[PDB]
Amino acid sequence: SDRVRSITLGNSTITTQECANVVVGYGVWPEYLKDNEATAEDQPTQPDVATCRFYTLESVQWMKNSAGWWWKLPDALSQMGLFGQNMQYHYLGRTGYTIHVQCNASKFHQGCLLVVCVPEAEMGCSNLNNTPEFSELSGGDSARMFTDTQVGESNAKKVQTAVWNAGMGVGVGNLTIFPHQWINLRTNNSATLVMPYINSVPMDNMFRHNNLTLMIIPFVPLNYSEGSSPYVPITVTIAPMCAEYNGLRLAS
Amino acid sequence: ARVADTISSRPTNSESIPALTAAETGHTSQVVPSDTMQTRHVKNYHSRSESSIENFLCRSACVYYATYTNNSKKGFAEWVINTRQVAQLRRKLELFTYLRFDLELTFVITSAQQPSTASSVDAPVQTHQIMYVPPGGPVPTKVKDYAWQTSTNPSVFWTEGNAPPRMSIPFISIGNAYSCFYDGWTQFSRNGVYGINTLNNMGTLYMRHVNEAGQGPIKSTVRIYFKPKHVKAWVPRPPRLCQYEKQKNVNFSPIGVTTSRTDIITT
Amino acid sequence: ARVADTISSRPTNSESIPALTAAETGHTSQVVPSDTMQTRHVKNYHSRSESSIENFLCRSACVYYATYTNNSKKGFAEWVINTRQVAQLRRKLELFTYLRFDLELTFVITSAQQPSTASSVDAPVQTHQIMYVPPGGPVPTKVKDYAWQTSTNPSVFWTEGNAPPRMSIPFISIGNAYSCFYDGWTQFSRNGVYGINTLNNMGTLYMRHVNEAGQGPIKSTVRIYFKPKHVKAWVPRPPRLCQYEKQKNVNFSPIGVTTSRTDIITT
Amino acid sequence: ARVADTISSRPTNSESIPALTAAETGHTSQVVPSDTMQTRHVKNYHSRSESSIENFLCRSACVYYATYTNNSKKGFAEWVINTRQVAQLRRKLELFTYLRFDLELTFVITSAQQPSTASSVDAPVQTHQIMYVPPGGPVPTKVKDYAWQTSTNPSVFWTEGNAPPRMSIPFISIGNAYSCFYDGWTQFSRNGVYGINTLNNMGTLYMRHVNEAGQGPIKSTVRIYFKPKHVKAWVPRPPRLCQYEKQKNVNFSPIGVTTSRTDIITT
Amino acid sequence: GLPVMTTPGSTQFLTSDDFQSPSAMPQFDVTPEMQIPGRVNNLMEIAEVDSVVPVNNTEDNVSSLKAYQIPVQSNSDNGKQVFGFPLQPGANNVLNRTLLGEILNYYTHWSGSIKLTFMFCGSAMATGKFLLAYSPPGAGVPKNRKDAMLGTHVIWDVGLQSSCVLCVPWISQTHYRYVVEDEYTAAGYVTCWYQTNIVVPADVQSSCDILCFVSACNDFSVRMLKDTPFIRQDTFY
Amino acid sequence: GLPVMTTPGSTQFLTSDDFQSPSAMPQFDVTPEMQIPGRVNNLMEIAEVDSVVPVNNTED
Amino acid sequence: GLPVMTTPGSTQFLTSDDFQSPSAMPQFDVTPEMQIPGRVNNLMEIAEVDSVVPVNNTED
Amino acid sequence: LSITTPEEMIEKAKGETAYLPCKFTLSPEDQGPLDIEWLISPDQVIILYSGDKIYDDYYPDLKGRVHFTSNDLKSGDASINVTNLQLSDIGTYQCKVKKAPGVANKKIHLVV
Amino acid sequence: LSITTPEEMIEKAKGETAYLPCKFTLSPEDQGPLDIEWLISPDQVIILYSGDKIYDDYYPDLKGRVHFTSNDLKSGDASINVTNLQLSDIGTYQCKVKKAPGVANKKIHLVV
Amino acid sequence: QVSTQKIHYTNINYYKDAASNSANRQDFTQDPGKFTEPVKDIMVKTMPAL
Amino acid sequence: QVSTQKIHYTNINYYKDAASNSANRQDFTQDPGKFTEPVKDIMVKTMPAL
Amino acid sequence: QVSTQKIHYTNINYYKDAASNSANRQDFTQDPGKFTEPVKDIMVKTMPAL
Repeated sequence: SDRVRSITLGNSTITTQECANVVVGYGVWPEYLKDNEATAEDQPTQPDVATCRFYTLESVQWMKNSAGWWWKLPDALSQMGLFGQNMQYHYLGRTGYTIHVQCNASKFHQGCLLVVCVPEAEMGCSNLNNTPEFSELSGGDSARMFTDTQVGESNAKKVQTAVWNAGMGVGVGNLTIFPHQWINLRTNNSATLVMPYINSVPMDNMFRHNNLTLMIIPFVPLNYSEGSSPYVPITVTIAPMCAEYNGLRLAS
Repeated sequence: ARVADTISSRPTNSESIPALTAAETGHTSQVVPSDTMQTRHVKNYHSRSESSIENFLCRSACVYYATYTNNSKKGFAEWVINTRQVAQLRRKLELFTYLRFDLELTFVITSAQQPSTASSVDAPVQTHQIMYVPPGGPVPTKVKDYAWQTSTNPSVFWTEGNAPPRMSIPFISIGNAYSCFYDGWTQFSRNGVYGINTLNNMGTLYMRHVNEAGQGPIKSTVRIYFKPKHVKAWVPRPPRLCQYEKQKNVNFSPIGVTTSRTDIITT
Repeated sequence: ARVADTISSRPTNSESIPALTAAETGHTSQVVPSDTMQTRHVKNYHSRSESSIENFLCRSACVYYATYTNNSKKGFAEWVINTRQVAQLRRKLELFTYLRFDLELTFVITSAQQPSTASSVDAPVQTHQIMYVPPGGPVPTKVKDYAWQTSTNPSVFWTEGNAPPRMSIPFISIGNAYSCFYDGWTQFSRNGVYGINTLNNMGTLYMRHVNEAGQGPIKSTVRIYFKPKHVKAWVPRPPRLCQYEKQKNVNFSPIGVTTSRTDIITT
Repeated sequence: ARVADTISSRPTNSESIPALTAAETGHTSQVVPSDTMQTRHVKNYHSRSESSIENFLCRSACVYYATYTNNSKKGFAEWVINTRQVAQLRRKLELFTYLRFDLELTFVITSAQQPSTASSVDAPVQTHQIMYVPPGGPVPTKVKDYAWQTSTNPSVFWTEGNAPPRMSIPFISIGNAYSCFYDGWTQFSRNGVYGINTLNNMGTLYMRHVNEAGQGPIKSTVRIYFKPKHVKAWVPRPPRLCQYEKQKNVNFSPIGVTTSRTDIITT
Repeated sequence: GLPVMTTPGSTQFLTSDDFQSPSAMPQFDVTPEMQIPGRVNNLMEIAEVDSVVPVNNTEDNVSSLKAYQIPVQSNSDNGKQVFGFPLQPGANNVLNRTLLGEILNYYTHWSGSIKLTFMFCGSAMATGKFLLAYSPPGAGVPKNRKDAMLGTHVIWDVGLQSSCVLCVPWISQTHYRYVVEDEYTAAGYVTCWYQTNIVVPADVQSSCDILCFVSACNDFSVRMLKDTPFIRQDTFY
Repeated sequence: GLPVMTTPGSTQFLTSDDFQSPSAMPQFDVTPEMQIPGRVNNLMEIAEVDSVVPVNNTED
Repeated sequence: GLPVMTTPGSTQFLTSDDFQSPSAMPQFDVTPEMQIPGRVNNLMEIAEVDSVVPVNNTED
Repeated sequence: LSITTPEEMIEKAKGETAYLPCKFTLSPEDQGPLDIEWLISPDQVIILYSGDKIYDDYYPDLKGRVHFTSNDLKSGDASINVTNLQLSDIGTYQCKVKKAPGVANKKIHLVV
Repeated sequence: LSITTPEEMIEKAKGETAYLPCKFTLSPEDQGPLDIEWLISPDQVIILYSGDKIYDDYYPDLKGRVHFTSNDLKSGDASINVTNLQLSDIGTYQCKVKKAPGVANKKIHLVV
Repeated sequence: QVSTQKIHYTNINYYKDAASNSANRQDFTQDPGKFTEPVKDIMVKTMPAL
Repeated sequence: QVSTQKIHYTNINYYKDAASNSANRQDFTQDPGKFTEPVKDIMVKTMPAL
Repeated sequence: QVSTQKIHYTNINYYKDAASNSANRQDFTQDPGKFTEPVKDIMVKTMPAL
């Protein structure tokens, strides 16, 4: 048929009975670094089974008065096994992700999500002259959440979490130009994206620069009658594809 | 580079439905108007020439203007080269994430007399010097100094009443493309300022008079004009909706999506 | 492109009459002078070159001139581009109904000193900026504003004492030809103004100084000159007899056909 | 002129040691990074173009500037041509011992009005004359003299408000290369001055006004700009560390090797 | 000494000139290019991406996410209207700030046809039918379903597939159209009507919502580049 | 640096000149032409049409 | 009288220009070159010479 | 910018309500801010419209007797309703609209 | 040149020692001489740093109570230690750093 | 590129537009038959018209 | 060296750099398939999507 | 006369001297062997030096 997929990687396997097609990047597939493009002077390491598997982040509860969530992508995987340990001892590293997000309801709930993967998402601070700090911009495997109300001026370093501006001062209706998919509980259950390495340099450090951002925004809010199940969780799974590193050093 | 034409159609009734689809898969539909009605075979002669990148960006725009008084100490203008200060040009650049272009700098220099006190003033034609300093070179402090002349930095000498001066600058960067946005700090301890990159530094511009204070102060004014050529853009981006407030960061104040109307059916 | 010659003739007497005809059929007669008399074979070497369209229209003519004071607030000149305001050029255009041409705009800018009060005035060479705004763009209100520089509208910068500036404009229209006349309203309820079309809008022209008020006000004056090239005309039209009165409509006052003489046989 | 690439390597264990050497023989080692670790085959596309001699030296730099008053006796500027007076250019020349180049002299002449006393002053455009005297020719003493005009020395006449004047000078020397340093005296008895050579004399430059003192004194100022082309250098030399003090000799005051740090392990 | 004569138009600075220029740093070698994914080659590769149309402004939903939702409820009487707006993609304040509308507000003339992707983001057991009508100008807006079904329209059913792309055609007397609000080249109206009701089983909510996209066809084109009216300035930052 | 000398007649504006000129909007694509009936190609296709001669003026 | 139009960027003095120039002393014959040992052809033939690194500063 | 009829004559009776129309269309070049005046010469301003807010206390004889009619003034409506007409309301009324770069007048002669 | 947080609020108690931070980084164009000021507006200078030597006798109420903290002022340290806080130390403090061609400010609001 | 004048002359196009060329001034063609005789049945000079 | 405009025109490069040339203005190529259909399994117009 | 740049470009010499030409800027040759290894007996990388 055309509804079932079964993507496997390493020693894990993600299967879905009801899902739409997969959307892949800007039309390219994540391959290794060719020798014409490289600039480092040593030989890279490719674990290739120890990293390429589906790590699973924490889950979030989709309430009725929800706003949205975002993750910074080469930062949520900082503590997830052999990817988080090869990211600390090395200095460089390129990746390609395979994002997968799944949220199930019955034939009686209604609602619609938007799953987008934004490259180079600079966010805006609360005060117009300050900049947001690290602890309030991302979390280790924990989703930072938007609001439906404009953040007040009394805060010093907090992110502007107005959802209709999507944090970046841009209209939220135009966010579909990035690679994206829709979760719609009527006909769909799981969204899946494949993101190649998008950066202006052929390799980059991974602790100073989060070069992707997975945003999830509910346009049509969740709604049901009394008697249905009230707790609907969302759970995202990310797997790095074709990763490699350079430049050994001490731990940090 | 003509656009596609349109082919005629007949009234069908069958199982192949071209109009019903599913936007869940992130696939924008590729239907033609020949699938939902009856069309005629229209020879189509339009052109998509003016929508290309090299016709959208290669137009000159002002970036900055500074004034400097002849009769002063430290009367001269310094300006670090960056696109972020005007707003009509900046919004055109943030449509794309990674850009790559050379540059054709052009200056329009005008002068004006200040209310002097001396009697029967008369000055000959003036001379301006526009010095370009790459990032790292020694910069001058006062106007009467020997670091202005005795240097191998590429400067340009101009006198009034002629065509405006123009120099060309190639792609001076360390990466492979200018980064319009940089999510992530510049220090490995993740402290300090947020979106500051060292990938699109081009240098400063030092401008000053060459003549001396004869009898009356002259206040000049110089505009700077970009012109990106040979431009290649990558990874498009939605256009900026809220107003800019600062040149370094991207901070803003929230505002609604659009201006409102009275009722959902009001035309 | 020589004219036709004339062939000789002999004294005929026959049934074929070339002179009698009937003008009822709307057919202007095509007789030769060799049919009503005796002519000689004249080699004819004249030329119809200067009567063509591209020699009749491609000549420069003034369209408008506005003055603007340097020492003023809102001292600048706006002018929507239209041919209808002068009269020596307008009568040449209404010979044809549908025209199609590009354009070579040329400006002649002169300056003059106003009776200032300050002592020992002296100013360097001035600079003018002529901004061209397509129909729909944001227009400036005051002279000291950032919408003048930071824009991608095609402007031209000019300083005095040089050759006059000149830019070229191609055929900017929505139809296939400029409509000199439009019989019928522009609103579907058939109310309002009568002959107003949206088929020959070309945009406005904003002109201003670039320098500042040094010591004495300068009042400038700029003329604008058209030059239609590559012109193709369609459907000729009888020439305008009565005087023009307005720029939009075609209204007039009645007057006789020509100046009179004393008697029908007076030579 | 691409740089060399780098070839991949395997983990070896053998008798051929590429890293251990001996610097006693004055032989700088020629190792590759593919000998002490494991590398990948990197296609290398850099260029050594901008490090060549004809891109390092052929840039214009100021050498001297002198002022001279129109309303004076002996108001004119003489200057023997030598590179030794500025310091940003001189340090670039002493990297090599023997140089050989032609020259493109360029002058930037500006003027300024002095505080005169006369009423309603007005002067037309000025004229400057830059006379070049080869070593040995008769030189002028006062400004109003007949040795300025009636001579076959190559001079250049310039009026204000135009492009700056430029003449080219070929390799004028007696040896085969200019000697930047000359260890040894010039007199056979070995008395007198130390480092004075007669191998890089190029001549003097005499500059003056052409007009006369109308009503108000004008003080001009002229900069001189070199541009060595076709340059061939020989026998490189370590760069000058201590400050210059004189134009003829090489004398100096002692100073340390570099600025200090706190401790030998402080980073 | 070749004899030349300088034409008028010399010693000027046109801001859209095409001339060569001497370089400042000669023999510069740029860093080599890279195969960065997602190379845009034309700005007509941006108008062919959908974007949600904020068709529910009403002065209270503009500072919220409610502006993108169209409330569709199980009505009691039949033949009512869902929404409606004129089709001026640079002049109306509904198609203004979308992704298509912020490209057309850099150009002056446009042409070609427009796709309007809809999507029923409701429940799974709730069905219904809709009538998506587009009326060319000359008359007023349609006011009944009897008046709107004379134009161009499709009849949409919701099932497994939950989209329907009304492709409005290019019906105009001129080869182009302005982007500013003009009366000579207006492009009619687009309405949407209930065909039947939205029926629903027990213990399901009624008020399902509908999203609406907009995009351009393969034969879209623009002309006459101008500067945008959406960004003002009063100082340097 | 090709050596040139400027002839008299430069930096002038003759109102019947034939010179090229830089365009303002580059790469503009005009709307295509149409077979409009009645194309005039010369002004000697107007003098070959008759017109009534007002030969009875007499001030009244 | 060839018709020309002067582009912007004329009558300027760029300090890194590449233009020809008229000579001052025409028909000058230079002294012939010599095979001087040690011809440097590039400044990357200087960075490949070692030099002692003053790594023990410590203010004394 | 263009008004439908730049001059006419209106004849009304005392005690009635006059209706002085002023409609227009919009050419595509007009992109500036709006401005609407009204004058009288029995050259005194009687009402204004600038910056989206109405200022209407200008003529002492017509204090609180003149108002705009429509709610959609940026669509081509500038008509005013003169309530409680008296004998001393004789004079030419001038509807000056100025949306840059356009300007138009309309001299309405009102005789009762 | 750029400071980490150009404004904040600091709340301390009397008798304690305030710590007003002022850190920065260095863009590659900045090659001139260093300059560091500090201001107060309860626009009087309270300390200076120019020409590698400190001058610090400027405010009479804070005579001998304020000092720089670090020994490495050309590395991005400009913090001062305000000893013996009193009630009359209310005001906005302004850390002005100027290494040419860069300039930055930091308005520190101190409330006890 | 090279053509005759009213001997020859040389014309080179410089700019890469179409509205930048000089005026043609040499489009010598005419056809007065669409104004003088716009009739259906053809009309001879020598024969009578009716 | 010689090419067509929007008839022909002649363009000569003078300076010996690459950043000194004029703008191209004639790079006419497009490929919208990497934005409209960035999917793995191909999608036909006529058949249903699921 | 015509050569490549850093596409081609055209360079013509005008004056009849040798010191009147423009700068070459394209003399790309190097030979570092006369500074790095100025020795008599040749030296291999892999073998020991003594």
